[PDB]
Amino acid sequence: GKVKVGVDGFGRIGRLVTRAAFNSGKVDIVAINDPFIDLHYMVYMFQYDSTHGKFHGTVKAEDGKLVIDGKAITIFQERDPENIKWGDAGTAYVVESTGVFTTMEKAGAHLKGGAKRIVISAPSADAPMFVMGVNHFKYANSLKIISNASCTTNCLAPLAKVIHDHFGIVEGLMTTVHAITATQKTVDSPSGKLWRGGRGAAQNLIPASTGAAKAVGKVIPELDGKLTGMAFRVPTANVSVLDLTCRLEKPAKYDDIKKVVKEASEGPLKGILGYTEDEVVSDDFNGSNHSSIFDAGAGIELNDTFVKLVSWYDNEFGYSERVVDLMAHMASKE
Amino acid sequence: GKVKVGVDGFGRIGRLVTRAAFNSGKVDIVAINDPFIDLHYMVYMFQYDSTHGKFHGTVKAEDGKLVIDGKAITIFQERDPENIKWGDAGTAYVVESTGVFTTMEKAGAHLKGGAKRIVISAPSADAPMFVMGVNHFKYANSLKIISNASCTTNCLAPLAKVIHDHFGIVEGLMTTVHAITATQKTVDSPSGKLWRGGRGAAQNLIPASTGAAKAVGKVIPELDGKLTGMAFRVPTANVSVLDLTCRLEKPAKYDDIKKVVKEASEGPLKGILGYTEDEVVSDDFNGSNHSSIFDAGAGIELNDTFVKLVSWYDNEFGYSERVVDLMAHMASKE
Amino acid sequence: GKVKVGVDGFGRIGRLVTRAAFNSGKVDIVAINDPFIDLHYMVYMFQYDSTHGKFHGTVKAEDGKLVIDGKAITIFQERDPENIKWGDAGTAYVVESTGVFTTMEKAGAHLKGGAKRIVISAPSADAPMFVMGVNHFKYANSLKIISNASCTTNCLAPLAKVIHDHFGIVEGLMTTVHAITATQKTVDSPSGKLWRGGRGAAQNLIPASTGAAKAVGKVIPELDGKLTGMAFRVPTANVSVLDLTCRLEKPAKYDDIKKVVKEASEGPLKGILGYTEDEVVSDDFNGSNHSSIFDAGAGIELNDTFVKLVSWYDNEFGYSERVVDLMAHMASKE
Amino acid sequence: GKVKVGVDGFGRIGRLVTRAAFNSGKVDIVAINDPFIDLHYMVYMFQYDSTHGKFHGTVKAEDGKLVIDGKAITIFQERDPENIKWGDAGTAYVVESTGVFTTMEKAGAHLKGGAKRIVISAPSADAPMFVMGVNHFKYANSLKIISNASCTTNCLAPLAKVIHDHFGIVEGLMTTVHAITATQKTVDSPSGKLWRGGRGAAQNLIPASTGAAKAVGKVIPELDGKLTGMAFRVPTANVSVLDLTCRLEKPAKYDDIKKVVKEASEGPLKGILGYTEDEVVSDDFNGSNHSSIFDAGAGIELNDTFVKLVSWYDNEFGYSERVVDLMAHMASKE
Ligand SMILES: NC(=O)c1ccc[n+]([C@@H]2O[C@H](COP(=O)([O-])OP(=O)(O)OC[C@H]3O[C@@H](n4cnc5c(N)ncnc54)[C@@H](O)[C@@H]3O)[C@@H](O)[C@H]2O)c1
Ligand SMILES: NC(=O)c1ccc[n+]([C@@H]2O[C@H](COP(=O)([O-])OP(=O)(O)OC[C@H]3O[C@@H](n4cnc5c(N)ncnc54)[C@@H](O)[C@@H]3O)[C@@H](O)[C@H]2O)c1
Ligand SMILES: NC(=O)c1ccc[n+]([C@@H]2O[C@H](COP(=O)([O-])OP(=O)(O)OC[C@H]3O[C@@H](n4cnc5c(N)ncnc54)[C@H](O)[C@@H]3O)[C@@H](O)[C@H]2O)c1
Ligand SMILES: NC(=O)c1ccc[n+]([C@@H]2O[C@H](COP(=O)([O-])OP(=O)(O)OC[C@H]3O[C@@H](n4cnc5c(N)ncnc54)[C@H](O)[C@@H]3O)[C@@H](O)[C@H]2O)c1
Repeated sequence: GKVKVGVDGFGRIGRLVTRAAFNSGKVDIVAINDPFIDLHYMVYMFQYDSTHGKFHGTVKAEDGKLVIDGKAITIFQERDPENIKWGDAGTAYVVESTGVFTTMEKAGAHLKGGAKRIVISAPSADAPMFVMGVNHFKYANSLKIISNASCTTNCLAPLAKVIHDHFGIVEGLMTTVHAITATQKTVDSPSGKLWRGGRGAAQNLIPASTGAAKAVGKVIPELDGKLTGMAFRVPTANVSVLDLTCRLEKPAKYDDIKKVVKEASEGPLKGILGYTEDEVVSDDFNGSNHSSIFDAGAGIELNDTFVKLVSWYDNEFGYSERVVDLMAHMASKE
Repeated sequence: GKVKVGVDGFGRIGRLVTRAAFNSGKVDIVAINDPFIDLHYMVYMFQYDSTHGKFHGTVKAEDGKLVIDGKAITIFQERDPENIKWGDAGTAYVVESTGVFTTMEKAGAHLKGGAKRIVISAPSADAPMFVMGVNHFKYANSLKIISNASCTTNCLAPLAKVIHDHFGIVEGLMTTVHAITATQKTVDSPSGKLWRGGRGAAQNLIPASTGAAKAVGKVIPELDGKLTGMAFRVPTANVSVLDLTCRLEKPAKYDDIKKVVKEASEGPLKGILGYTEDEVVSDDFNGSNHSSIFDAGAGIELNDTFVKLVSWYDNEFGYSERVVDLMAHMASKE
Repeated sequence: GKVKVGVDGFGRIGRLVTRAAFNSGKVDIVAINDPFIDLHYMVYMFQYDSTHGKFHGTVKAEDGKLVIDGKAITIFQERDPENIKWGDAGTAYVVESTGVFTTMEKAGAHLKGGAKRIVISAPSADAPMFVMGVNHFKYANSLKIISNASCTTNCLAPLAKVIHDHFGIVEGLMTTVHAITATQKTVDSPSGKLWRGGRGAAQNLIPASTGAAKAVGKVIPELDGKLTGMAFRVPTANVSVLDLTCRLEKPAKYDDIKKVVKEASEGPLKGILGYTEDEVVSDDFNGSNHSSIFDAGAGIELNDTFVKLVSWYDNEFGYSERVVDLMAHMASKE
Repeated sequence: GKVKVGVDGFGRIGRLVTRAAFNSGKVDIVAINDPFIDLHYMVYMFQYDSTHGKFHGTVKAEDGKLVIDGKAITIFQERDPENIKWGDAGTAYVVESTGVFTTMEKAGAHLKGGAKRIVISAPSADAPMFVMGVNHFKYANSLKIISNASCTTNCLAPLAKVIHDHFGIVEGLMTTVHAITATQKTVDSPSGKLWRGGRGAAQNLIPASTGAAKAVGKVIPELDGKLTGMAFRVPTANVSVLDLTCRLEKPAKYDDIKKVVKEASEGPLKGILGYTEDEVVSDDFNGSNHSSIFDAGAGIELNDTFVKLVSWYDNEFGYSERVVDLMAHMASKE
């Protein structure tokens, strides 16, 4: 036990959030809303992930539900959340994956079955948006639902504080070379919405859009017009890195940026960031037990004004860990 | 023009049937039935294949349909063949990619949609089953609907006729080191029927089921119990190889066995079999313009009655080429 | 500490054997013979492997050598082992990777610098050959050097005992779909010796030779003429599986083979084998903390006489763990 | 026949120079200098490329050399150009793949081997450096030896001329999401110079260094400080894309910028640049028959003086094509 959660979308994102909430936070029991994965599937699926290792403990199928390490967890069939329950297990704060659901209307929708406060894994046009890094006093009890900015978007945000607070930034752009997602396809094919030209996998270096800015601004207003993005998603299954290029107000040294985040990561942020003088460590990370991580070295080049800077990801997980990070910030706090 | 065709499932298997029907045969004029793949997609989609290259000549859409090298082709979305026109064009010979649509029951359905005869890109429970390799007088007018053995099942039938009739064969088992399917997934996940793990993609060498057994049986009655098999799906997008092991009646010498197919390959078969003393060409094939292709060398080792032998695929395509080769022969008779 | 080892070829195979000897056995201190990896490189390299995770502990660069978890380890430059020392550290029993070195002449050669008994990672034409599985009383003090059959070859051997001891086997062949090796190349290229047509990586399903038999017979004489092989190495970096097909003396049931190894793995072997009724678990393993592992289910089909059977690998590691397995069998025993 | 050529490093870069020199130019007759790649390999090796397809026409070896479409070609092994003949054939224009052989010092050496002028497939410390894009009157007889900018460095030079001269540009940084190299490794390992991790292949999105800076500088003096960059090597075998970010003098509109290259691309450049409104074609290119190719759409976003822009590669080949295009122009003058 701990807090008091339920989850929507036993899948990738769901599993760590189910996975983590338990071992990192723990924070209380729960329940599982998973139409299209059954009693049993949850045992395997959750437990065995090719990208992070297997589970451990004992994830088993006992009475009406699953016993993840004994702490009695349930599976809820329904497709259409209002539809399911959630009231049973008393699952006051729930997180959702899914795809579709995102927006006050819908996430806001859950509560009919039970819910209280809902945290979502992904942005939304419509609705309160956060992250670990900047969130501060922003989260207000007054608030009923909350989102955790995207992979991209949450890891960007940490760099922002340290760097725009200390050296200016005026006009900055980025790209992220990313790990494959749910949505990237085998062989060839149709797609859908933003195309994401769904014509790869294994085979091509796939250029793509993201709202690095939107997101990054919402989180640090200041920034919030002075930033935008795109990405090329490559075949890597787990982990990704972010490239930031900047033009800045106060003069920098490369030596300088590096130690700003070094001293600054040292104290407030701790949880998201890093600073690995370390030396090209490629892609390791993959649930390193960090959120956004930057390093010195990488593709840095300096000059007064313009500079180039790279931070990183470990999407999937890092991510799922700043969600539970915030599930306790919002539960304590409201 | 040529025969007179229509097609189910503009996709992977679809594009070639269309692609080749045209280049290889032409077999006239046609039409396209594809819910989810709209007017324009068909131009890009068909045109562009990560796997085989891109198309060429031109693939544009003018009035109401697409112009395939001018050959006025059409697009019908229709979700459920019954529902789709089909007399429209006057295409008595349509071929079903699809997935689900197996069996006389539904294949026959289209017929009421419009249709006449239909070839199916994939095996079937109940219903006539053929392949070019073995096909022979088998095919006769009584016939209105038909199928061309599986990717893999069409490939083994060839090796067999040349092997069984010339050498004996008592008990033979198989494995197919296969290329990726439609059904193979990125990350890890739910799945379905026959299971298949929906558990990998780029990471695992996936264990799997196949029906070479029943399949080759039909195709060549005699065989038809003296066989069964399984396969392992690997990251490999296009092309796969087949492993057959046998125990034969009349003794062989690997020199002799490889011999058989050579002199035999030259004569009745040609468009099916191969024979490359050449020297383990890894996996090029991939639109080689071959059905199944064997070679001497490979993983060949001998002893009077025991021997292992190995063939190949060029699946996707090779297949795509025998449909047409089947469409060809089919029309002819009737 | 523990036994008293040194190692030749800090690389893949070397690292687990350096890695394992320490955490599994521990068995004493050591020293490292690595021309073409320096003081420092050993810290990273060893510690960080993309295929198994990172190290832990603290692998650091202190006085004249490396301190792996404090237990004082050294690095020895020289290329030509007679050439190096080995006498320093008193490294009585050493294991070698390398490539080249294999044969009594050469491995036998070491001793000039120091050495006593040498264990090698890989077969040899010339010389005592073992494995964990069959080795028994065979290892005789009388013996100065010993080898641990190949990836392939060591995992085969476990299946052999259980299955030929209990049900006959007369005429049996196999293939193994394997993980990439050191020797498999990026893009295109020359090669060398057995070609292994060194024209792939990522890109093709590469057919190959192995001496499944030779090896398997040396280990269980009996077998030793009645078995041979080939393999197709695929893009998977870590782990591989073995396919065995058999014709047998006593009648089997599939149900039966399975429980023979089940009860038999239960008691003597324990260390190598498994029997996972478990259900397609693809490729997980990857240092599962097992050597050869078989399962029921997989690609099994039955009939009296002929049968098909699949066991597995986790090369790299499993392997490196039956080496230390035997380093203690040969040290205790001689 | 055509010009009159010879070549260093039958490999990757080698085969195309030879491949294309023939198809594209021909530029006559020739000879091959390749220690490790014997008489016959050259037939298979050249002929067969995993990456581009296979060759065609015919690639056989008759008397003393190889018959390239009949065009009597030769094979010289020679380890050290000095050592290799070269007047033999009478090939005053030889082109160096190689690796190490950079610089006037050695390139000049061959000359004593036999030679006259030599083009080098790769940058160089000291020595004339060119590329087609910018090349112009730059090239003049004084010249005996020359180089064609890097895979990546040849690709940016084009974007620049069209961008710098038409729009301003103050400060610009870059990243290249690159395809795999010769130097990229399978498993993990030693490595070398510039480091590069020799740490991955199929598993990691590798951080890396490049000299677009110096490189594009030379090629277009003006630029030549207002640039520098780094790249990330990914599993992707052939083709890569380039990311350039700039701050310009005269304001742009993304509509306007993309505009420039269009009207400009049509006219002076043609064989270098591109312009595909077309729509993120992921990575097909791969022997598209293009040098560097840009497009509108991609990861394009605008603001008066700040803008990010993106080009492409077709490295391997595209390159292979400008050598010849360079060999072409080179011979001409002299
Ligand atoms: N996956 C990544 O790499 C990454 C990184 C950061 C953020 N994200 C975000 O996290 C979200 C979760 O996606 P994922 O990749 O973890 O999922 P996934 O595809 O692996 O599994 C999601 C499953 O949940 C089910 N789902 C949700 N509610 C359902 C209902 N009632 N009926 C039917 N289906 C329902 C599924 O749709 C789906 O099969 C994404 O939409 C995105 O917003 C992804
Ligand atoms: N790697 C696998 O997948 C697998 C599985 C089972 C068995 N094996 C066996 O294990 C052996 C070890 O190869 P690996 O893949 O672990 O190595 P690796 O390529 O990763 O590293 C080996 C390094 O050791 C050095 N080496 C050995 N002695 C040296 C000396 N004095 N001078 C120069 N170089 C020397 C290297 O040559 C080489 O760079 C193989 O040859 C094979 O017999 C491999
Ligand atoms: N994929 C391979 O590598 C491979 C190789 C050889 C043979 N095959 C064979 O090809 C068949 C499938 O072709 P594919 O793999 O290219 O599939 P695909 O996904 O590329 O195309 C088929 C798709 O078309 C659509 N469809 C068409 N008409 C429809 C309608 N009226 N109603 C509903 N859905 C409709 C669906 O999206 C369906 O999934 C397999 O069953 C098998 O027999 C596959
Ligand atoms: N590999 C890519 O994807 C790529 C793309 C674009 C440009 N490049 C350029 O191509 C160059 C290298 O060509 P490659 O990548 O095809 O290499 P490669 O390995 O395929 O071929 C070069 C090899 O030829 C041999 N060689 C030739 N003559 C020799 C002699 N006399 N003495 C000693 N060794 C000799 C060596 O084995 C050498 O490593 C790079 O330096 C770079 O400038 C590479």
